[PDB]
Amino acid sequence: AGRIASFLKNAWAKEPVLVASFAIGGLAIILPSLSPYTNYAIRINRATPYNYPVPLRDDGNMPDVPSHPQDPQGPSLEWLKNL
Amino acid sequence: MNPIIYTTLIMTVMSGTMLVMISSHWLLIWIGFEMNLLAMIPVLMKNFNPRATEAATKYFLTQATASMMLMMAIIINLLYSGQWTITKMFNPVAMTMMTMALAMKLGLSPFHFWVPEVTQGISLQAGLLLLTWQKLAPLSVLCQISQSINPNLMLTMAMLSILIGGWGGLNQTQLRKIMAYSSIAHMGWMTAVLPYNTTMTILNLLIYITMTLAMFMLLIHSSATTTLSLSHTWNKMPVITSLMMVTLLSMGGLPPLSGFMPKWMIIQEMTKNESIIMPTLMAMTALLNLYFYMRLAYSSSLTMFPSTNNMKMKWQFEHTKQMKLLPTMIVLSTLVLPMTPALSSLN
Amino acid sequence: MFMINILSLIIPILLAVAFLTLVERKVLGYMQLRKGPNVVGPYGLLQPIADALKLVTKEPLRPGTSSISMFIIAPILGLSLALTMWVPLPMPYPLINMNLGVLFMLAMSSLAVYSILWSGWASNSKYALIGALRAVAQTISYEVTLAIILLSVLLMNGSYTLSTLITTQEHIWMIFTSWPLAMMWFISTLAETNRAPFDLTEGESELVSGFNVEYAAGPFAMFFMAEYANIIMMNAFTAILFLGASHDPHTPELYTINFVLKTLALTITFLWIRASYPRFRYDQLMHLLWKSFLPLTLALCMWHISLPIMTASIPPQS
Amino acid sequence: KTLLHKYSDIPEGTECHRKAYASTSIGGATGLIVSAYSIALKPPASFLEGVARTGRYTFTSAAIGAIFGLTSCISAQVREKPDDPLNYFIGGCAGGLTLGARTRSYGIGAAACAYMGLTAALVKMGQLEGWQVFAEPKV
Amino acid sequence: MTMYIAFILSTIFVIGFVGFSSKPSPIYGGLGLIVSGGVGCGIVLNFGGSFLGLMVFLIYLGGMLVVFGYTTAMATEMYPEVWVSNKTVFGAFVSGLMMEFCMVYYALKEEEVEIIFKFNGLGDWVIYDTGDSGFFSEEAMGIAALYSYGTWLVIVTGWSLLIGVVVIMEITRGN
Amino acid sequence: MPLVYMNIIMAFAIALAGLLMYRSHLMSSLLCLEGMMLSLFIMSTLIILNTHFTLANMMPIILLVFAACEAALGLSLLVMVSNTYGTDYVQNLNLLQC
Amino acid sequence: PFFDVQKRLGLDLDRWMTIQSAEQPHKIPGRCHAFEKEWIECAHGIGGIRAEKECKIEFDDFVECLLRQKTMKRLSAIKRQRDKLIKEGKYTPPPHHLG
Amino acid sequence: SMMKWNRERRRLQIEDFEARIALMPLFQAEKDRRVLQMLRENLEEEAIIMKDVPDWKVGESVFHTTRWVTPMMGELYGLRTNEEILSATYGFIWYT
Amino acid sequence: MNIMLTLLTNVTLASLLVLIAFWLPMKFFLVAITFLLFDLEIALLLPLPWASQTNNLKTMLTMALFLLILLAASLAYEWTQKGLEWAE
Amino acid sequence: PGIVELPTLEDLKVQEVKVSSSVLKAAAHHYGAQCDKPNKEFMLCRWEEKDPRRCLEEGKLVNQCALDFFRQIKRHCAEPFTEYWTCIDYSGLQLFRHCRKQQAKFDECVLDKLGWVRPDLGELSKVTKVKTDRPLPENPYHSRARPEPNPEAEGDLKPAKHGSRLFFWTM
Ligand SMILES: CCCCCCCCCCCCCCCCCC(=O)OC[C@H](COP(=O)([O-])OCC[N+](C)(C)C)OC(=O)CCCCCCCCCCCCCCCCC
Ligand SMILES: CCCCCCCCCCCCCCCCCC(=O)OC[C@H](COP(=O)(O)OCCN)OC(=O)CCCCCCCCCCCCCCCCC
Ligand SMILES: CCCCCCCCCCCCCCCCCC(=O)OC[C@H](COP(=O)(O)OCCN)OC(=O)CCCCCCCCCCCCCCCCC
Repeated sequence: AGRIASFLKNAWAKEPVLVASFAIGGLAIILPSLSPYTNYAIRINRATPYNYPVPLRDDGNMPDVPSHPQDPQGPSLEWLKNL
Repeated sequence: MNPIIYTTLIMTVMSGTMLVMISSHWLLIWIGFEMNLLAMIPVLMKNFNPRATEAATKYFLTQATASMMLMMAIIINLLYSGQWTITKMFNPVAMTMMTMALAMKLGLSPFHFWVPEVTQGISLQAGLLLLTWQKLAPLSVLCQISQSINPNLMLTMAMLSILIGGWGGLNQTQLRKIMAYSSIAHMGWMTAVLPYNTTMTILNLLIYITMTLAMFMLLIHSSATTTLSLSHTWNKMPVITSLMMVTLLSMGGLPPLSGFMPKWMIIQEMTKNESIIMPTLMAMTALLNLYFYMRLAYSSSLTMFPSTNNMKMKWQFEHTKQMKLLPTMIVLSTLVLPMTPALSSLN
Repeated sequence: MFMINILSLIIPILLAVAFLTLVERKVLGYMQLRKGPNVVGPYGLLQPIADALKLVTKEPLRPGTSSISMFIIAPILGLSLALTMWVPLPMPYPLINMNLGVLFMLAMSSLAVYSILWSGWASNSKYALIGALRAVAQTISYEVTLAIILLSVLLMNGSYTLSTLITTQEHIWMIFTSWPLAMMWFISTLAETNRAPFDLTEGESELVSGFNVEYAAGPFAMFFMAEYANIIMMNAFTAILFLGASHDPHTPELYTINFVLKTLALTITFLWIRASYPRFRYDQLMHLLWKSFLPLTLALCMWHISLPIMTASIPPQS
Repeated sequence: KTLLHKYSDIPEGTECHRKAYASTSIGGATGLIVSAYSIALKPPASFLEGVARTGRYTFTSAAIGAIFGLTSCISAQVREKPDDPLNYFIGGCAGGLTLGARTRSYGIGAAACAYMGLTAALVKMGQLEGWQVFAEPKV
Repeated sequence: MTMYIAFILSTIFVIGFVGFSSKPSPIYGGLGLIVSGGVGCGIVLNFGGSFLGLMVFLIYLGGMLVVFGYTTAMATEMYPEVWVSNKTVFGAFVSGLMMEFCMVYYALKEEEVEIIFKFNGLGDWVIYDTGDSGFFSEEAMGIAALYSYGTWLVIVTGWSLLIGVVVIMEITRGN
Repeated sequence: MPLVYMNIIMAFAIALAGLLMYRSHLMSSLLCLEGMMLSLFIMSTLIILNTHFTLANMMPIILLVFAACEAALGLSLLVMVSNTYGTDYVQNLNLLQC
Repeated sequence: PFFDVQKRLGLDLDRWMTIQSAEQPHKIPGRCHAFEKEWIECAHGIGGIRAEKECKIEFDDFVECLLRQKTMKRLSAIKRQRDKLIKEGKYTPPPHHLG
Repeated sequence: SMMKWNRERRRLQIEDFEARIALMPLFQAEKDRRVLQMLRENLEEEAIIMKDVPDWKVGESVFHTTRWVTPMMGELYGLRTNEEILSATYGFIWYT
Repeated sequence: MNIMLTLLTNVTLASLLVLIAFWLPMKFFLVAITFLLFDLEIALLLPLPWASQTNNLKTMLTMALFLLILLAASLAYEWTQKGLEWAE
Repeated sequence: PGIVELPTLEDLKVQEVKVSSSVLKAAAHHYGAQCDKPNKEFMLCRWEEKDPRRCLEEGKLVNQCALDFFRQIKRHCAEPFTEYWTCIDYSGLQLFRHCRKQQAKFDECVLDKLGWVRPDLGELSKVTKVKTDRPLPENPYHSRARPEPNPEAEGDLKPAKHGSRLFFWTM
């Protein structure tokens, strides 16, 4: 560890450039996994609608889908509102 | 070429050709062809001699346009069909474009003109890859689209291949050049039945690859490139020349040698399809292949050409190359004829 | 009334470019203890008119060993794009609202090297050939970093719609988020601009003339305006990218005032660097980017794509 | 195969003028093909030499077809038998004599009659029994 | 006029192709294709291909052909040519446009051109389709699927282009 | 088949003819090699953009990324023969006679 | 393919793009998705020989959809007859053809 | 600051888009009547123009199927004047 | 309409400005090829801004760095094996 | 190939809305949340029937139901509505973030005079169980019959009779 820490500082002396970029790429590639928000990003990305939410024929016994757009039934993105 | 870089570059050609046979998308078929082309050029330029540059330039100039012509019939077929799946072509002129484009990537018709010199210019090992591994990737496409190719166009190009390939071999000296003309003649043999039956095309491929790879890279063991140079090898290694004649006689296709495997099976299928003039002329010009095959065997082992005094030096030494997979490859390329029902396995 | 709008965009820059030569030499002189042009009119305010009325009356001498077709076209498209650059600029309301303006802007920026190419070739001189050789290769080599820098920058902004730039930059300057890109972007222009230390395109004291070659009088005029109107452009391109402003829908006047001042400040800084610094060397010119700028730009681009997904800050442009 | 239909449509032993002109066209058509290739692989001298090469190659090929079509058809008329394969042989090899005439070699002319006549006879058999050279894939 | 903008762009495309494929001096040959690349964008743009057409303006047209112009600088013939310098190139240029001119004449008369394929000489605008694209910009979201649906295409593009750099410096290594 | 499609494929056809009509300059042939991939790109784009084959917009770029890759090696090949022959003239590109 | 490694492994490599009736970004339909559905559904488990003769009506309707050819022949003769009938001055176009 | 502002703009997008989804049913009906009014005009003119042509029955199908097909614009707007053709095809592409 | 009209008028003024002032009075190749390859790879990640709005950005995420890694890797090879260091 | 019979000009005279985009988008959410009954089944008709001609009856109803909503505002706080929609147009994007104060004024008026609440975020973007009377089409694409698949291969494998049977080879 002493020589490795010496080598890393050895790098920083004779060159400050590629060590900084190697650091930048190193973090930018690892934090994606260690993230509490990347799940929100895909949830946000899918939340935005580009197409009409095609209605389905009501044959009865539809538990969760609403009948009115203001009905409480259905998915709510309130988690985005406080976000 | 650093061995690590050399190994990677061959792997890309290994990968590029493998991509063609595993792709179901027309683009992906063209995709690996371009990668395969992109990787061989440095392999051919192994010695950087001016002749090697000439060979690489000729190979690139005749193959890049074929890939460009390859893409042309893809979009035209897309234009008239709208599907990229590797299937029958639903537009005639596209496939008329297709067969010529695939063939000139290979070279059977006048398209074949690049094969002789390009083989000569590149090194003997580099000549092997171009002539025993580059014939699978175009054949992979032709096998898949064999359902609807125009029989008139394909058979004519197959006729010209064996007719031009055998005829030019007679007047050739550099063993690399006889190799190219021998390959041109055999490619017409394997692709002649391609519209009729696909299984015996692949039969010829495995059979032709084994003998061609064995006798190419055995010729590397002899370390010779000219008929006179190959002639001298009887004094040093007479076993090599004796093995040279066996595959040379197999190369012609004299029973019971395994080189008669394709020639026999091809005539059987064309006869089954009522095409009987087609095989007879196809069989006749195969005698031209045997003539320069027999001439080379004459100068190699069947007689003894004069040697040189300085060659006594070589007797005290030995080869260092380990002839990877060579010894077994003669055995299954000259004696596998009794194992003829193995055809059904390829189906 | 579209034609008057085009003229209202073409006339000012030509009047600016001629009048920018005044301040350039004069601001350079004032950081050299000089006064600059001040004897011709009030505070020299007439020199822009003098040179604009002198290189157009000087007799243009075509090279003996040259094809005048290239000798004429190379000046023309050297400048014509520099005026076309201002077409999609989102000065409050851009002239053309190209949804892919940034790519269109970079397309003509890449077209500029062609005016470098035939101009050096057509004159057919040892200085002309080598002067072209270094100039175009330097510009294309620094274009690859230009492409990456934007790719990192507008990724937070959204698409390449230059009009959206005002919307995203609405509470803080984009430089406050990507200031390591700012120095990456600003300096990378200094070569495409053919400006300060990256001056090997022309080489004042050791190459006589480079990009402009010997093209004189007529060909000189719009070759002079070629990378002079461009300077005002990528001064404005940076002034809209990072150092943004505010845009009130009921008063677009404030946006222009902020935009022109920041662009003008950037132009002065170009002149600030013009003579203050020494000149780079071509070996170091390529050394700087492919070995320092490129590896650092690549990592920063890698950081600037992950970051919106790190914090769910992807743009709503689409 | 418009030219091929042009020839084969004419019944044997009649319309000899049409059969001859069709024979010239087929012989002429292959003249351009061989001459165009010859100019390509072997670069000739200035254009007048190139067309001189082209003229010679086309002339022989047209001439071989011209006399062959004439004699192959009148033989059926004179001998009153169109079906016989010999009806093509007696003119099929005379083209070899024509080739020898334009090349000035007795040996090559006689040998060409040995070969071309046999092939011309073979072509007649091909049309009679139902031979196919480029047969469609049947099995 | 305005109604024929795709037709007029297409015929300028052909004459640009004829001029540069007739093989004038290579630096002039580049220009003959550069304008063809320039008018090629208009056809793509007019059909909704805003990104793809503009993409061709940055790479290739403003990219790789710069290297072609670069290559013709140091590795050039001592006397670069021109359509006046040689007679064959002059003849090729006239033949190409005459062939094009005779073709559009055939297209304008009966619109029943059968050569190779069966063409129709009607207006260029007919082939368009009617229908809103919503808010997604069709083309823009089509090539944005490079990283959502691209899959195999991504690695092979990366690998071949990476293999594009092992090959280059190896062949220009000087033994 | 409209006229706009025709003008592109015909441009490809004349591009194909000039490619294999090598004059005494390899660069010109390389330039005429440059024609088809652009013609292929244009021809592909009109088909794909017209028919709203959304995913197929892949291939136009995919066509260009590798069809330019031969040009990467081809130019170096051209400079290679110009480093030993000192000339891109193709008449001297016949050393492989025998 | 020659060696259909996709079927054995079960991983989709290029099948996603092979036709435009597969999944598309944000459910954007192809210009001829309806006819692709009909032709593909007509020709499955039938082979490449039977389908080319049996499922021909679907193909003919579809092959017209991509590059609409027969309908321009419909449109071209509409334009030709309309031009002829106005050149000599018999048919008067309605005002709805204009403002 | 950019992260907080960008999230607000995403909420703006769904606010903007939600209006469009409510708007679309009216537009679908408007375009449906507009497009089918025009095709009604198209074959109404077809009867008058084409009667001497020997078997040119009005409104012949081109697709063998009886299912509705999105009409090609070349016959929707095609029979109209040159101006509205130009403003429609290259209208969105050209408006800038 | 406005696009090519703007191009037309810009060309006319620039062309006039010269006419009114005309009548009235291995290393270089090597880096260029590397530029072409990097510039071409740049075309790959250009559509990234739209690609950041897909519903499976995870696959978009990892594969986008893969292009940037390979640009880094291609630079690394061209760096160490002399290469980018110019010939002497 | 047949007849392309399409509805006459008689039924294509609906009381088309004469408003512009800004006033259409100014209400939008309230119109969407108060006229969903004729919107949902008409759009469902557009998808299920896959043909514009068969949904003309629902096509006129949605336009007609728009008028009842629109003139309801006129008998109410239409003056705040006019100030709103005359401020939206001034922005080139027709964006709500620059007209929040008039957004309130329209909302506060419509909140008590009529009661149409402001649809919360994401409420409109919701699949709904719209009730309908028409039966689903038996084949929306009017697909014809299907070719009979080839007979399935079956039967236990049996050794090849007399072996390979290829020329003289046996076993
Ligand atoms: C979680 C955090 C994520 C992000 C963190 C990012 C890392 C931390 C920040 C690092 C610094 C910023 C990025 C790097 C910038 C420097 C790049 C570089 O190569 O530097 C060394 C280089 C010199 O490097 P060198 O040549 O000494 O060494 C490089 C390595 N070798 C030797 C192997 C080649 O600096 C320069 O080139 C200086 C500039 C030269 C051009 C002349 C003009 C300069 C004008 C300066 C004044 C105006 C500034 C305007 C700024 C913009 C205004 C809008
Ligand atoms: C199908 C048609 C025919 C095909 C084959 C035709 C072959 C000959 C064709 C003509 C060839 C050209 C003319 C002659 C060339 C001679 C080549 C040569 O190298 O000759 C000299 C050489 C000297 O011998 P040397 O290499 O020292 O080896 C001696 C044995 N150790 O000699 C040799 O190298 C020869 C070595 C021969 C080794 C024989 C090994 C026999 C093994 C017997 C195993 C028995 C097992 C019994 C089992 C019983 C229970 C089942
Ligand atoms: C029933 C229907 C048909 C009726 C008409 C009969 C058939 C058509 C006429 C006969 C065609 C075959 C006979 C040969 C024709 C070409 C002859 C020719 O080109 O002669 C010129 C030349 C010979 O001399 P050369 O080798 O050049 O050497 C001296 C150089 N100073 O040779 C050359 O320059 C060319 C090289 C030698 C010849 C090569 C082979 C040419 C013929 C190929 C087969 C053509 C078959 C045509 C008929 C069937 C198909 C329709």
